[PDB]
Amino acid sequence: NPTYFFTFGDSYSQTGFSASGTQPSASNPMGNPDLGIGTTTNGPNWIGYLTTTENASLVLSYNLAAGGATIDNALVPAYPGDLASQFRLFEDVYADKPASAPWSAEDAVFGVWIGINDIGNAYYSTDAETYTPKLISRLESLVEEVYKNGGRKFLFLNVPPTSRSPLFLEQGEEVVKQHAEYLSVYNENLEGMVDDFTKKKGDVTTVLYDSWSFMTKILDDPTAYGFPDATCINDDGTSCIWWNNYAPGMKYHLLQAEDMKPKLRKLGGW
Repeated sequence: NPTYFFTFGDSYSQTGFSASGTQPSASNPMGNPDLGIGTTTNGPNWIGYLTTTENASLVLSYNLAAGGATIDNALVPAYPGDLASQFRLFEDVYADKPASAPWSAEDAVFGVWIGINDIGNAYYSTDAETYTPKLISRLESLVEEVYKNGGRKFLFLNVPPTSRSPLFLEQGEEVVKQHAEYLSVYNENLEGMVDDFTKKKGDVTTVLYDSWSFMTKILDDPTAYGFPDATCINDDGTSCIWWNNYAPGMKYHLLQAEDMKPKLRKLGGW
């Protein structure tokens, strides 16, 4: 009795899963590639950990996240594999509940972690109060596609403090500040949308995971989590918070997955 975990997002979530590669099964929950390959962490990322380490029951991972993704290239563009295109791949391959992935409302969880790149590309050129509602509205319309397919259990991660990634720190404290203020407005509107959606539908189970506060705790007191500082980069994924200048390593991702577990109990696989 598996949980079908369909995930959507950007480089913080990518694993290199192909819809034509080996598909998930009880013996191989990630499908492809091997657990620990294809990430920006030097090992498993939060999805790998949630599926194989923090799981309370069988979780099958269909990870449609793509590197550098924004929500919709008609708003803030970046790469072909925007969130809209990930939802289109879902519609093309999995939405009709094929025998390979015979999901139902009671056992499918749809996880979305998006916004890092929308904010990173638009924080200095747009007005957060009027522009982030347009991004959030497009996210909501994509979620509504999955709802119309019969999805009822949803996990949303808010945007973590990428303002404090080396990539932004090196741009100056006033740039960190401008980015952070924009991001805070985005995350507030994300919470408002998830709350409104949950109340309006009435038959969904939703989790909004506050990755921002969790990562911020670690950035504020890194040595309490086994990190020497909050700024170093190391591609071993464990010596520093940061695997490269913009994405955190596998140690961070495991700490986050462990923090997430209790909050995901209501979703069915944890």
